[PDB]
Amino acid sequence: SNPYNKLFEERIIFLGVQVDDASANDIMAQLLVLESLDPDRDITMYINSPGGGFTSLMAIYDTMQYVRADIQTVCLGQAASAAAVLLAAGTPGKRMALPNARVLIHQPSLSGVIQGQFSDLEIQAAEIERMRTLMETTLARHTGKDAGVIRKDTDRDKILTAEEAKDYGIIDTVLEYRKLS
Amino acid sequence: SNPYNKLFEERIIFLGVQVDDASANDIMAQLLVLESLDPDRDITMYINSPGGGFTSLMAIYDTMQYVRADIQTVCLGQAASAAAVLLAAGTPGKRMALPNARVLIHQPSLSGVIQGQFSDLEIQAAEIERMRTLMETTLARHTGKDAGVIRKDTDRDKILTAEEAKDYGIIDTVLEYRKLS
Amino acid sequence: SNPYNKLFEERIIFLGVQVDDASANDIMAQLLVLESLDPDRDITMYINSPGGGFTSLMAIYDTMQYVRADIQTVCLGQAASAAAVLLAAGTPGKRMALPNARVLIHQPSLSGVIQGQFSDLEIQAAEIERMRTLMETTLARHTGKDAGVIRKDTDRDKILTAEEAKDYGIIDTVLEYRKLS
Amino acid sequence: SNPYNKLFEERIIFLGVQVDDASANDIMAQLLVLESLDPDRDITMYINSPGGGFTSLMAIYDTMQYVRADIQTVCLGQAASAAAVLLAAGTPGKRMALPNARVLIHQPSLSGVIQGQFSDLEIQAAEIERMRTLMETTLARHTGKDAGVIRKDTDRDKILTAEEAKDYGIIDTVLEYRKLS
Amino acid sequence: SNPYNKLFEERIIFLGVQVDDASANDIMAQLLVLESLDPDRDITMYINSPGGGFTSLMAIYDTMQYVRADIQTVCLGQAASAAAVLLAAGTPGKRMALPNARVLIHQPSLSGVIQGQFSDLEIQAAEIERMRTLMETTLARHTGKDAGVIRKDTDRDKILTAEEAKDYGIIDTVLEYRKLS
Amino acid sequence: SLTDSVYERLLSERIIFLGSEVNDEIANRLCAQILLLAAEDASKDISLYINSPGGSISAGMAIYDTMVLAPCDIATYAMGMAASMGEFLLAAGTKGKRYALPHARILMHQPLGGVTGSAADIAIQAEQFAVIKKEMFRLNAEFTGQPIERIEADSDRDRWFTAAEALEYGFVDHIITR
Amino acid sequence: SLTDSVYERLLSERIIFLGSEVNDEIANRLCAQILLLAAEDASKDISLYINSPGGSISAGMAIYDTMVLAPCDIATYAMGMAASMGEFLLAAGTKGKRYALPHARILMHQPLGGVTGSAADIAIQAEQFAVIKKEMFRLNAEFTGQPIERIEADSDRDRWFTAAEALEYGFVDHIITR
Amino acid sequence: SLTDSVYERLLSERIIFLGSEVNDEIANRLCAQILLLAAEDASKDISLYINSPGGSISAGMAIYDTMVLAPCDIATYAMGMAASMGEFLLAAGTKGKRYALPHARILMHQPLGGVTGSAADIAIQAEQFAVIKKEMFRLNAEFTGQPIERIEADSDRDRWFTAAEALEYGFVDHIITR
Amino acid sequence: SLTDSVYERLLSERIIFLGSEVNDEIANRLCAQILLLAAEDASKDISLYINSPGGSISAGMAIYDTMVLAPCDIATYAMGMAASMGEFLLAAGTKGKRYALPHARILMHQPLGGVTGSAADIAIQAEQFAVIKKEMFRLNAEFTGQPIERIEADSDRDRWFTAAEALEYGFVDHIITR
Ligand SMILES: CC(C)C[C@H](NC(=O)[C@H](Cc1ccccc1)NC(=O)c1cnccn1)B(O)O
Ligand SMILES: CC(C)C[C@H](NC(=O)[C@H](Cc1ccccc1)NC(=O)c1cnccn1)B(O)O
Ligand SMILES: CC(C)C[C@H](NC(=O)[C@H](Cc1ccccc1)NC(=O)c1cnccn1)B(O)O
Ligand SMILES: CC(C)C[C@H](NC(=O)[C@H](Cc1ccccc1)NC(=O)c1cnccn1)B(O)O
Ligand SMILES: CC(C)C[C@H](NC(=O)[C@H](Cc1ccccc1)NC(=O)c1cnccn1)B(O)O
Ligand SMILES: CC(C)C[C@H](NC(=O)[C@H](Cc1ccccc1)NC(=O)c1cnccn1)B(O)O
Ligand SMILES: CC(C)C[C@H](NC(=O)[C@H](Cc1ccccc1)NC(=O)c1cnccn1)B(O)O
Ligand SMILES: CC(C)C[C@H](NC(=O)[C@H](Cc1ccccc1)NC(=O)c1cnccn1)B(O)O
Ligand SMILES: CC(C)C[C@H](NC(=O)[C@H](Cc1ccccc1)NC(=O)c1cnccn1)B(O)O
Repeated sequence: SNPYNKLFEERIIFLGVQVDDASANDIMAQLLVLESLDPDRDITMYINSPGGGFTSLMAIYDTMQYVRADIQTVCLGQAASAAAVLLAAGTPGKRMALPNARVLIHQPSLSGVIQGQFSDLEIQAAEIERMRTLMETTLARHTGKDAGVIRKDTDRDKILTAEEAKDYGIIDTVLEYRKLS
Repeated sequence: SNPYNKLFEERIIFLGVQVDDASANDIMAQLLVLESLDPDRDITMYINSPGGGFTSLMAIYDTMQYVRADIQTVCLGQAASAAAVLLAAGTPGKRMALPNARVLIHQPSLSGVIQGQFSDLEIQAAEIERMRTLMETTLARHTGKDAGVIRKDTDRDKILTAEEAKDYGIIDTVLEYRKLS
Repeated sequence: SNPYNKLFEERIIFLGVQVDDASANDIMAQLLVLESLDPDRDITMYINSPGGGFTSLMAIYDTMQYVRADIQTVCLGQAASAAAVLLAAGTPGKRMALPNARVLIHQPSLSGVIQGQFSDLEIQAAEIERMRTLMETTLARHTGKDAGVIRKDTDRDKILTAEEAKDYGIIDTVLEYRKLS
Repeated sequence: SNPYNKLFEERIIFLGVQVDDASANDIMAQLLVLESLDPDRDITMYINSPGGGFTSLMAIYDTMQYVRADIQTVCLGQAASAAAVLLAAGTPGKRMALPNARVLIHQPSLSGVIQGQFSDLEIQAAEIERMRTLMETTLARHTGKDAGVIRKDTDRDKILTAEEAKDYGIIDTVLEYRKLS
Repeated sequence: SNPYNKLFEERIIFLGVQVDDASANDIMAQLLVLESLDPDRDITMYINSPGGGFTSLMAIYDTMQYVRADIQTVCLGQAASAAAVLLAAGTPGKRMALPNARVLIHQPSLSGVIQGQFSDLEIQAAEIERMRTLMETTLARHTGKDAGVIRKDTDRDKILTAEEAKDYGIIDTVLEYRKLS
Repeated sequence: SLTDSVYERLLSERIIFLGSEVNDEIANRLCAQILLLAAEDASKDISLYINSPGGSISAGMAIYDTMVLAPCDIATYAMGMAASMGEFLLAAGTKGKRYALPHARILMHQPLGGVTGSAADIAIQAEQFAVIKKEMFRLNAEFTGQPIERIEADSDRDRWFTAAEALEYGFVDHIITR
Repeated sequence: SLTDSVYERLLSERIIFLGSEVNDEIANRLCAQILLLAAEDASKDISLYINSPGGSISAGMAIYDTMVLAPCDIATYAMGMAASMGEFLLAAGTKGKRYALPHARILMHQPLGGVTGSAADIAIQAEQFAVIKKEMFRLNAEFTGQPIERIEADSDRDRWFTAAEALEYGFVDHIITR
Repeated sequence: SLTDSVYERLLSERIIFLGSEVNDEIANRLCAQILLLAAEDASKDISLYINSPGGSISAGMAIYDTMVLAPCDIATYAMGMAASMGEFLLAAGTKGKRYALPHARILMHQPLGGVTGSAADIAIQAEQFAVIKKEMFRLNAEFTGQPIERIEADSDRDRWFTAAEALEYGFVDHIITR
Repeated sequence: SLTDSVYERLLSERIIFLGSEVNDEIANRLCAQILLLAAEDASKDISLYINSPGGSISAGMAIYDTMVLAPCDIATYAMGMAASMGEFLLAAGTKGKRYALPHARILMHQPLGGVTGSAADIAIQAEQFAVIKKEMFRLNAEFTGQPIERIEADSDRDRWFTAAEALEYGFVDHIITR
């Protein structure tokens, strides 16, 4: 067994890589297996991800909201873009983050230019607008902010230190070091 | 065993990747094995796919319509192009989707330019037209729309939220979260 | 078993490669497994890394500070950039280095240009400034320097020989050769 | 088992590939395992390497000087640059080389141009100078030369035949053929 | 077991690929294992190689001259450049070649241009000259030619048919077909 | 050159060519030529000939502004192809002076573009794409005389015209037959 | 240049060359030259020489429109190769003035193109490909005098002609023999 | 060339074009032209026409400095596009002489750049990015007459203007209507 | 060209531009122009205008040597950007004749380079990098009048100046305000 197989025996999934469809289908497959192995024991989800992806975000957003088990998110070094939404998507009272982890909340973007007629670009922009409102509505029900506050805050990159990510509501506890180590 | 091997023991196949011939032959091989293991138990088909491919679509469209088992489709984060047709291709009463999954119905396209004489391009266009009518005839027998309504709706990209994909007829239930999580 | 599997049985992890997210998630998975196998036995961490990465640094900085086991860092040939911070991040009294290992402490940089509007670049620069202060605050609590001394010292590349890395406070012992060999 | 697994059972490690960090961490993992299996039995180290790398050199220089076992180096066809330092780094009385093996001692170089301000290039050049003096101080304590003689000799490429590499002090015995073969 | 594992049980190594350091370290590892398994039983060495490499040549030249076992070389389809030297490097009375195998003896070359100052190029040329004399001195002690004859013969490519490679002294017997087949 | 010397001799006869994709280089070359010909004779017609696969909106709006603000009557000529910004500048000629050569084909389609960047950037681009597409359709409705609801319906996708179809639609006023 | 100075001296003798693939650059250069030569002498023949591997339909329709609407009689000359749009502009010359040099080879084939985009875009392109191919075949039937059903049958794939085969087919009116 | 000969003839009529991205090559070409035209007649207006997608700040500050220090009144003309450094040099014209052609579109946005290198290098770049952005916003507040707090609020992201919106905002003083 | 003809007409008025990165091509072009203008009139000022992102040290030392050894007084002008070798040649002008246009920005930084090759080659390069950096800082201390210990402290990393900051630092002697 790997370490990654050993953490999964203790119901811990790594996000680790960026949230694309390949990573989202991995995490959804891991969240549903861990739901079936013990639905009343908390899945822990370690997040060191640079973000990326919205449908892949909302694939593993909805799955960690679907499953019978409570999700404990732990931000390791980084939760940027989509991964900060997944960090807030843990169960309240859960959602740890290590003390030097940065949390980068950020409005949705298009990676590169997508061409098309203006009637096709009015739809790709009505979609990136409803991707923006869905990013802010999701992040408001998990941080307790007012979803126009998040639109003002995620208007640019807002890098949150873990101590000011629990003041923002992204996490709940900046988890302390166990032994001085 | 992987998680993907564990979901397949519980008769769940991921679409996950885009629908190309490599992915279609995988899903057809998975649908026929799960038909042979228990033909009277519902195959579940998880769809997080960006679509793509029409013959690969109609390869795994016809197979999930062929098999003795009812197919339960679940849109995870995305069902675009072909995937949305496969999402509607589940059994009626089945066809779930997670609440923040987008469903992108979309008329068939050519990825890039295919050259040729005009008598060869009248045939590649009579094919992309009958690929369009077959996309609309398939999506009309599974959504209950009138197949000219779908031609008007899939004339551009029509991104459906899951709540308005069951109003469209693509899915039947936006499936609720089990525990608050 | 590999040699790498054999060193991990004796609770030794290699840093080895540069600190990116792929390497950080490996080391965090290894540090948490070795914490769970025996939390009161010292994890040794071998560092031959050229550095790189700050969120991946602070991912495995925080984990080696989190775990119940004391971390013994050993610089093999090189601890450059982020890896010198991980070298100082071992437990005091631990933190060895081989006699011809160089330790390259170094202020954070951007690999290549990141474009954007000036209001977006005021934030990427307020981040690389707080990445700089966090690099210096971390390296001051582990070397006992005054964090403005480290700003003066890491203003350029400061390559430390192991004998002058214990005078700097990065390591504690330049560990002697066992047999003449 | 491979042949490489079979030679390692008889406490023989191949250098073989060039000395980069991937190869250095392999050899350090092999030297420490063979130290732990039997610390009083001589590790043999076969060197057919084109050299390269200084921190990776001094990673496996220091390890073969660290371990309790005496190291027997054998130059197979080539010990260039860094690998010639590792060839001299064997135990005195050991350090064989095959009769048609060339030994290429060579001053440290930069593979390609590293850019920067002159205050940053005064440090990369003070480092390649102390890499040069450390290459010459290491090669003087193992060949018995006066370290200014080696600066005069490694000023250019000095390709040593094995018969004139024991006159130089790199090796001790040009080892004879066992049977005519 | 592969066929290649089956031939090695009968003490046959393939050269097969070109003689680079990766192939030379394989053959040296195979020659030393077969020496240790039975040092008084003839290792057979099948040569279908396009040559290449001089230090990798003299790595497996010296090893097949080192080992206690006699080496039987068999040229399969080709022994070019370095591999023709290895073909002659078998034990006298051994050194077969199949009847339509070509043997290409050839003076050493530089693959591509190596740049440098003229004082650095006087050394790379004094090396390719002593690589040339070592190629001719080696090929003279195994063919019985006068080493100035080989300089005249390998001045260009000299492709030897197997029937005229035993007249040259490269091989000893053009080995006959066993059954008409 | 040769091709620049023939264009220079037609420029002396007040015949300029839009013969490429309308980018900022060809637009500033035409805007320079319209300003240069309106400075020589302010009362003599300029014969712009359109053989264009389209181009940039703002490049063609630069030409269209110099076509209007010149005191000359810009006679336009669909020569083979008047697509995208080429049909726009074709239909932008003086009324009674917009010509199609009989085998020129006029492509009318809504503007193409590309959305880029963050969702606040794209919401500004799409706000501006709705401004550009409304003004492009307003001017095509002004040029052709078609209703703007018909302009936005026909120019949804590619809407090809022959010289006789563009005559009855309103892009050109005559078809040259000599 | 040299090659531009020789072309300029032939342009003074009213001899223009279609010597490349007919794209919009060469077409606008020829359309400029036909307009320039029809402005010098309106009653003297223009000797276009075709050495062309074909080209764009709309580029060649720009040339064909300027060949017709010029008051000059455009004498055309198949010089080595008159393929695709090159045979079209060869056969587009004035009747009695379409020449083939005796070893020129005339390639007649239906237009090539490419379908791109969504199925509603492609259905418009193929609707327009049927318009272009019908008009290209109508004009080749008008030029050669062949029936349009024979034009569409021969120009299904590549249909090569020698100078003597193109004479009896109808592309050229004479073969130059001096 | 042709396009250089038409620009040279407009340069004789004191009409220069900013028609590209404002880089150091186009800026030094315009600064040369402003110095050359201010040396011919020091009392006659220079008609700069802006068709620009923006450009470098320091390149446009070179033009803006030569526009101010020339004794001529630099009349500016938004011709199709004045985006970024193009709107800056548009609004940098003499008051009463900043014109927009009626379909020109003015893009106002804060400067783009890129941070590079070590954290001590980037802290100097961002210190200088705050200097450049404050001076760019101070001058846009000086040109338009808007408050600098409104300039920094509108020019946070892309802020598009029509010719009539830029007239009431303050970039241009008139709209040419002839 | 056009841009070469405007530069040639300013060269007749003894106005040369350093408008690019100072490489050996632009340096030898300026050194040719300084030698050509010092041969026409040895007593009339040459107005070099700096819009430069920096460049090579030895290329700028070629210009600086021809600026000094010309009998003309090289008036220099920071026009938008006088970075690196551009600020050096700006400050290398005749005292009383070094000007900054009011929005030019002066970047002062130590020379960049690259070490290459063996450790005996690099020890010679760094020996020569210490010679170049000491002589560059000695001349900036001579030009500005600042101490060489302040020059080496400010020019450790990028040290940006406005036109008013470079005036009090010593790069320029005036700021042009007309
Ligand atoms: C903050 C959350 C919402 C995610 C952030 N951005 C997005 O929403 C991502 C960014 C992205 C990633 C890959 C390719 C294109 C765009 N948005 C999307 O995935 C996306 C996909 N289709 C259309 C529009 N946006 B993250 O990637 O910065
Ligand atoms: C909505 C359903 C019908 C599928 C959508 N489009 C198609 O039908 C796909 C899109 C596509 C994918 C890959 C390469 C080229 C084209 N069409 C085809 O696969 C296809 C294949 N051969 C000819 C014409 N179309 B999807 O890919 O947007
Ligand atoms: C000394 C420690 C802090 C690490 C050093 N530098 C950093 O902090 C690294 C250097 C680096 C590596 C890869 C890509 C971009 C930048 N900084 C970062 O990782 C980083 C990431 N995002 C924004 C800003 N900096 B090391 O890489 O020289
Ligand atoms: C005795 C040995 C060390 C001499 C030569 N090797 C080196 O000097 C090697 C070659 C190398 C590899 C990567 C990047 C730059 C340079 N030097 C180094 O490893 C090195 C690394 N950082 C700074 C300076 N030199 B030889 O391998 O050519
Ligand atoms: C005939 C025997 C000696 C080998 C022949 N040539 C050589 O000696 C080979 C040819 C070769 C192969 C790969 C890369 C560069 C050069 N020579 C060398 O390996 C070599 C290596 N370093 C310096 C000079 N020559 B063969 O490769 O034609
Ligand atoms: C004329 C209109 C109706 C249709 C097309 N025009 C456009 O939309 C062109 C598209 C284009 C052209 C060249 C380079 C880049 C982009 N106009 C633009 O430049 C453009 C694109 N997006 C927004 C505003 N303007 B046509 O000219 O291709
Ligand atoms: C001309 C007729 C007889 C047949 C052939 N025509 C074509 O293939 C050309 C293809 C081409 C050539 C050069 C540049 C651009 C496009 N046809 C067209 O121009 C074309 C193609 N599709 C739609 C409209 N026009 B010939 O030119 O190869
Ligand atoms: C005029 C301002 C307010 C708006 C935009 N400016 C910029 O983004 C330009 C970017 C650019 C453009 C072309 C060449 C080089 C750099 N700003 C700069 O020149 C710049 C960038 N970083 C630091 C200082 N100046 B415009 O160019 O789109
Ligand atoms: C000029 C001084 C103030 C500082 C900077 N100089 C340099 O970085 C330039 C780098 C450069 C630029 C263009 C072409 C070739 C080399 N310095 C040199 O030319 C140089 C570098 N190393 C040794 C000798 N000269 B500036 O030009 O960026």
